[PDB]
Amino acid sequence: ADQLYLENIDEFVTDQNKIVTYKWLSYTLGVHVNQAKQMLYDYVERKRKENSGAQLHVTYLVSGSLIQNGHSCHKVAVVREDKLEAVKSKLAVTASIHVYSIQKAMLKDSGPLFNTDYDILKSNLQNCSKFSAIQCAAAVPRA
Amino acid sequence: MFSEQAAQRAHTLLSPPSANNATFARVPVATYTNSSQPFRLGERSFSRQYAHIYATRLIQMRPFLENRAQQHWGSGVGVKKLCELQPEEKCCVVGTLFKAMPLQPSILSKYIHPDDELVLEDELQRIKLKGTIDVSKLVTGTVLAVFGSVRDDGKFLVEDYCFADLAPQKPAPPLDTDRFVLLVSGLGLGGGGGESLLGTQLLVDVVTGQLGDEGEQCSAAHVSRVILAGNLLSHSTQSASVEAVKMLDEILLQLSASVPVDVMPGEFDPTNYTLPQQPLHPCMFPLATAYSTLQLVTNPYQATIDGVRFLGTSGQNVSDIFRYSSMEDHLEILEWTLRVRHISPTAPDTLGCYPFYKTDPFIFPECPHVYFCGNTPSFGSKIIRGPEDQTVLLVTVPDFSATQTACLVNLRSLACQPISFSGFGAEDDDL
Amino acid sequence: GLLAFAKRRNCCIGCRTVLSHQGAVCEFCQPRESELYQKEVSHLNALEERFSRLWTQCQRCQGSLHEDVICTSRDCPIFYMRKKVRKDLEDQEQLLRRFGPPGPEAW
Amino acid sequence: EEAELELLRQFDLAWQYGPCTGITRLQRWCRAKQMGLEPPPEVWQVLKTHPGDPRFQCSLWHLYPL
Ligand code: SF4
Ligand SMILES: [Zn+2]
Repeated sequence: ADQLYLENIDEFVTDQNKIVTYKWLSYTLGVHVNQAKQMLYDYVERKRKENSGAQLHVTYLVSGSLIQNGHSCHKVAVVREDKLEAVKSKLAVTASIHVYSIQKAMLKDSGPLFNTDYDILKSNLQNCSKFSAIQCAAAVPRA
Repeated sequence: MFSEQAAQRAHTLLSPPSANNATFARVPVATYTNSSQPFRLGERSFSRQYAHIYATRLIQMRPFLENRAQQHWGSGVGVKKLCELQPEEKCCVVGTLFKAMPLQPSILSKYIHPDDELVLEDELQRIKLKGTIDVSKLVTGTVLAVFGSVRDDGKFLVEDYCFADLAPQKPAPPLDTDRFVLLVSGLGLGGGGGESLLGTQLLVDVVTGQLGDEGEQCSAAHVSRVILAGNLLSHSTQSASVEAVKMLDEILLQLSASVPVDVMPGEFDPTNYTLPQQPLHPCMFPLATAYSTLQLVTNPYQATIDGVRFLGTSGQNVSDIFRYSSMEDHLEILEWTLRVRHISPTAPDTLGCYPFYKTDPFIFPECPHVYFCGNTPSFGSKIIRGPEDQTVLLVTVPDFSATQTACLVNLRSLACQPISFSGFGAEDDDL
Repeated sequence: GLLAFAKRRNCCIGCRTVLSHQGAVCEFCQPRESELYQKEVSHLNALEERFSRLWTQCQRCQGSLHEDVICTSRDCPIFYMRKKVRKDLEDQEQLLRRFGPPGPEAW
Repeated sequence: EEAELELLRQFDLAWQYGPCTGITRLQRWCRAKQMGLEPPPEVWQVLKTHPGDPRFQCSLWHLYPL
């Protein structure tokens, strides 16, 4: 159960030296999207409670309301591991926190995090609403 | 509105795995009606001349201006044709402007110049105009009524003048549960950055139901429609375009899976040039034409989405008025376009159109509840009132390639909220 | 004389092979059809832009915006350059109706 | 005939029905009737007792490379 995905993540991350988003880890193991975020949080909590000095880097996502000049906007950001709490304190209302990615050796910008999702989409084209939380009804291939 | 409701629950996602995770359903779109039939052109015969359009514009717009000058200057009326005027006598004239500007290019950045004349023109003759009138706020093609007298040098002295104004507006039924509508413009696929790529990915991931907690997934499930408004492929130089339609087909596939989508042609898009732009041909989209949730529509677009009626363009009239006038605020130019009862008054003189001959279709025959624009450089929204009970919400849609901002319109409270997307860049706060 | 007794043989837009039926593409060159539609609509687009710049210039050289143009001035380049774009547009509009319509029109 | 050819030539130059040298004669007659300016019921009653003749059912300058 737990050792299954724990060993799968430990060979995907530290051995093949890859970059694991939640959508890649849900197209590999055939899992729901929210359960995949929970899986990644489980792995990072276990290996950060075990050792505290791993070769492990995280990136999160923060979403929520804001007011700049009167108006109420809705700001959504993919954030690094240092700057989380300041971004959390700038916001007014908080609406979504989960985990986005983990790494071995630190990147410089948000470059390859689009390459990964794009390439795993490229071969998997007959399903994108397969693991989606919203299942509409009138959209079935007809024409 | 939206982000208020998105925090209305409990948060489950910083937790170890569970037995179940919640799912939802897309809200039904149980009423829709396209009523943009005067812009869909089936016959398309050229070989006429542009004089049939001005004549029917004057003949249709004349009783509105007579009926407004009566109740705006008193029913002791002095409305008179341009030839039956006697020297130095008080009268009202209804005509068409023509602005005589040099620096406008002929066949062989603003273009307003400190000297340029206005000329009031009717079907038979013209007359010059001076007095108390704005020289640089007005453009060629507006039809208006005016008050004054013929002086001795053949010119005309103007005291005050009036425009046509808003058309009637029937009231809409109120709604039970709030449904939202998302508006995007100008993705710019073909060039324009890599932060735009992650911005487009995060936008489609939010609306399809892949991102965020049960708050975001409950609130994005209520978004009923998606409208993409023009300028889908921003082009760097024509003489590239073949590889971009593949990626646009993939994106429209990933959106046609969950939501209904409406796609409009823009300034650069593979269609014609004249103003009732016809829909895109389906032979450039192999993948996305599998589903009956994708629709391709005219550049001028009317609809009746859940009782609320929409009308919009991809921002070709507003920038044309911006070229040959002095107004800067795009929301103001949109409201001014509403005030003279014409979607695009500068056509045809500096913005090309088809040569119609039966009826000019850019005159408003009714008043829309929402009226939006296209590729404007910054967000803006406003509410305006009519003389009668007429209220109109005005939205200017930003351009996604620079700002990365879209708009949510509520269909029960009739308000508009911006949404912005920003991944982290090459940012290091220790330098 | 003989020019009236036409047959008007249709031709493939890709490789110029005369054939029976009205479809635009050839059976060997059918896959590359989205690119062949992409090509030539950027030509119709540039003919449309040339019609409008010319036929409204006569309205400003004439004086009036509400009455017909009558000027067959043989020393003006405007005359007979405004005559050929009508036929270029007439021809290029009919070549794209080889392809079907992009939607219905009687709804 | 020869009196019916001046009535149509008089309908074609009256400015209160429109600027018409690009279209047919009966289309301009119905355009004015829709807006109901005042089309007279005699320029209709010669466009019905004829077939498709090009010297009744055409504008005055339907030659003339303008
Ligand atoms: S054809 Fe040439 S000379 Fe004649 S009105 Fe047009 S622009 Fe002027
Ligand atoms: Zn061929």
